[PDB]
Amino acid sequence: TTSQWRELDAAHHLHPFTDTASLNQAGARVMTRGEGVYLWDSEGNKIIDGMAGLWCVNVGYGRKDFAEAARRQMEELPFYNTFFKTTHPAVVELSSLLAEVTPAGFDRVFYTNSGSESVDTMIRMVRRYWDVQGKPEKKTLIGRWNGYHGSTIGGASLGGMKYMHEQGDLPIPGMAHIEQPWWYKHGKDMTPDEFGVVAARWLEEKILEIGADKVAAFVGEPIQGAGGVIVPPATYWPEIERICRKYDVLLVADEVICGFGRTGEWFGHQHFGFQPDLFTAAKGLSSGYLPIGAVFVGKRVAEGLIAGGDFNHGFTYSGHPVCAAVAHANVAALRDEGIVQRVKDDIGPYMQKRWRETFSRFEHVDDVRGVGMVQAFTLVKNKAKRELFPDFGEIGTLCRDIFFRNNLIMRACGDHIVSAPPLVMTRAEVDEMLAVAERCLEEFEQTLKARGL
Amino acid sequence: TTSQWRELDAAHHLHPFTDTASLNQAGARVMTRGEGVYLWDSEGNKIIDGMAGLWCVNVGYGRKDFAEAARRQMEELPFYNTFFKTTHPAVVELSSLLAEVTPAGFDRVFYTNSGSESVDTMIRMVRRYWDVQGKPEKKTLIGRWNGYHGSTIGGASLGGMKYMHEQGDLPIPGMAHIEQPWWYKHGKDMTPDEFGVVAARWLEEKILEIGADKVAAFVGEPIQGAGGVIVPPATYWPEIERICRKYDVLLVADEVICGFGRTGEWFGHQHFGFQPDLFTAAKGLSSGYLPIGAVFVGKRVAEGLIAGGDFNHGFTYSGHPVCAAVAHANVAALRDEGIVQRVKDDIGPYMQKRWRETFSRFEHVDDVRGVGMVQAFTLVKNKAKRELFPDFGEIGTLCRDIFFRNNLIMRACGDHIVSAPPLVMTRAEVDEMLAVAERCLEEFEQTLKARGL
Ligand SMILES: Cc1ncc(COP(=O)(O)O)c(CN)c1O
Ligand SMILES: Cc1ncc(COP(=O)(O)O)c(CN)c1O
Repeated sequence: TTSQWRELDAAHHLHPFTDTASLNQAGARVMTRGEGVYLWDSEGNKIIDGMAGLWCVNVGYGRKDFAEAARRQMEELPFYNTFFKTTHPAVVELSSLLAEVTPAGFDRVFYTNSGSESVDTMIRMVRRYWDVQGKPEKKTLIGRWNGYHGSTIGGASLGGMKYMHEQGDLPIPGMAHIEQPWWYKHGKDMTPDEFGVVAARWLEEKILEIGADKVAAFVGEPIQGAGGVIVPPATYWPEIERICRKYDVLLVADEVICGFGRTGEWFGHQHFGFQPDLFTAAKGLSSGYLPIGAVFVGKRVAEGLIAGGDFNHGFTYSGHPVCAAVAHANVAALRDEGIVQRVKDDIGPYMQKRWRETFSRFEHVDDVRGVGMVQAFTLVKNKAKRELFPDFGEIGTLCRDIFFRNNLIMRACGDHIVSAPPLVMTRAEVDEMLAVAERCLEEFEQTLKARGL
Repeated sequence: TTSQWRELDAAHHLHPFTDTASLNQAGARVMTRGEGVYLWDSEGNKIIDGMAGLWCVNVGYGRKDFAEAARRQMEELPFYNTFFKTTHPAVVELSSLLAEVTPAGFDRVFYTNSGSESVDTMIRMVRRYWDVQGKPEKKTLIGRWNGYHGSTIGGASLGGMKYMHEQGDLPIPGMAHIEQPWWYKHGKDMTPDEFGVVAARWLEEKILEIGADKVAAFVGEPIQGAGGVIVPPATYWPEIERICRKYDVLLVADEVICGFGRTGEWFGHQHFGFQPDLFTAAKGLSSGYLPIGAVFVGKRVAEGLIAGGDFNHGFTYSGHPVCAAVAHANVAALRDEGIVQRVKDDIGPYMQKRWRETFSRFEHVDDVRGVGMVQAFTLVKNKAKRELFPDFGEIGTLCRDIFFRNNLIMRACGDHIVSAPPLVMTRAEVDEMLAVAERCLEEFEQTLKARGL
């Protein structure tokens, strides 16, 4: 029963990013089944999954073909390691397919179990690369305040969430942070395009404050996900790239979210028009059907790692055959069923138009934004004056609770509301989701006013 | 073909703990199928897997029931996150079953994708614990030289492999290391039991040097795996535990290898008779059939973490439903099919007797050792003098290459040779494996002499 599952969960399970005592007193929501864009819970609610699991179930729920690929691989060879001068066909075939869907010059992939492990891999690869170049001082990686790069000690350090830094005595050494390109807060009297150049040049100013000979890499999500779908101006990434090339700093895209079609390009960096030296992946790589991540290593960094002999790094389940077989089915479906192309040409433009049509009218909604199948808005105290609520996050929590009670999953990141539904969502699904979201915002506005805004 | 698979692997795949240029020149061995204790490669060789994948395929290859459990869960609900005050039946049922097979006082489990992530989780938990206790200086974790705790930045820093420290600028702060309890090298004129007390007192020396008020935890593998199946004396772990309790230091077992039956007990700390405050797991948790790890949190540390409110840590695939369903089937089989009990009562004692009967006679083999279904020996230049070969690892590589050419997988850790076969191996299989190993060592002794070493 719901009761028994909640009691066992409270007794035995510690959840990610959770206040355990609060969750155990409230009761966990038990999700039992998924099909297309929908979920069911243990109380029989049918739920619109406007978050695709956690930005990751890109082909939607219910792929029986993926379950068959897993079953077949698991019966033949459930596991073999890639440590003993050994490989297996599933990881070879996935590596070959991944070279076809990635840009030219990304031939070589290193596998992990998660986006967090891909980020730690990338940190060790970047530092190893500069050692092989004979630059042992070039070790600092620069991230952003409100960037998210996972939950390993490495990834939490590179990320810019102070609430994670405060648990574990982070960041570790050789990590620095610049402000995020959040125009609504930091744009002063500028247009987004003017601001994009200013926000990019924060990187150059930080490189010069530290010393360029000490800086290994700049790492960024093309769009900041957990930070609230912070979509940088069009001028931002070309300027970041120019600054990285000027100082001989590696450029790293964290594609764990934007990867595998979320923007309508295969990768977020293709949408924003920059060319990273390496990029990190997970999530959409297998649509979340099994845990797998990757680091895609460009030609320059690959040659440096190869010139360095032993790379003393990796995970038991790196290249796991069952995970590789499911990822292969998933990437083959994204390409061969035209799912990525449909985001670029059809459902992305429709979602973006309908999202702006739906939210733009609300008194306490501003900065309506998105690309492809990631979109967001911010809850604001005064739209005219672009004033935010104090205690950023309290009002976002009120709004997300209304969504959840109405069987719609959209997440609050502070007072940002975000959505990243399965890429296969139909136009009709998009309209159904926006109709429920619109009713939830009307209730939100009524509640604000009733309670004294 | 073998040729086509090797060419694609060389072009596209970066392997864990590998010299890529050397592997791509040699050609990777392509493993295609597994059954019981055996593997087949792309050239049709049948191979005895004396390493159970990578110390992890505890129930052996060919569990069609596990593939069915994976298929069924993947069709129903392939993924849902445990972040949104959400849970799902598979992770609840696994959490309940794990409380039944773990010692009393380990009710609460935190899920990861890997042993490395479990170690990073444990480091952030132990630091968070001491913050909640109001001891914010108590942050240093102590490990051992030649200890292995994974390949995240955190796990590589806590581990004691200098060849990992040198790639990534590790260890991170708040990490210290003591010498390993390796009697053959460090025991001088002591008995093993005398040496166990001296080697444990190295921990006391390190605590007093740092200051107990700055030390959060001591972390150790019950038996050092990747370091070469370093089996400590019987006096070691009781003395470690006495020292940790004296100085108010948490005691952490890394059970990633010893866990899930490898010693004949469910966990290595039960064999060696110490009670850790937390322990890390992966590998045998799912017999490697899908990626999953865990941190088992004892009552005292669990209460501290719960009293701390939000724990700002976790992974997208934490508690992954498909991985949890397979882990559940695996743990149920270990208990209900009597597999762990059989290691303790039957196959463990048989292996340990036959291992000692097989190797003890060879002129350049010494320190023949093991417990349950993990066993090892050291290749030595002169047994009388306990003189090791120079360039520790070169002679182990020669010996491992003979095994691999004879379709037997045993791993070299420097000049240690180690074995950890599936726990379901039959007595007959054990004799088959030992007969091949014996012939390989005869060849090894002939090759040593032929080459003047
Ligand atoms: C941009 C980014 N990078 C890294 C990670 C970490 O991935 P994982 O949770 O699979 O460890 C995430 C997870 N949301 C992410 O969004
Ligand atoms: C004791 C120990 N701890 C942690 C790890 C890391 O586990 P993983 O490779 O699954 O990240 C290993 C891996 N062999 C290990 O042997």
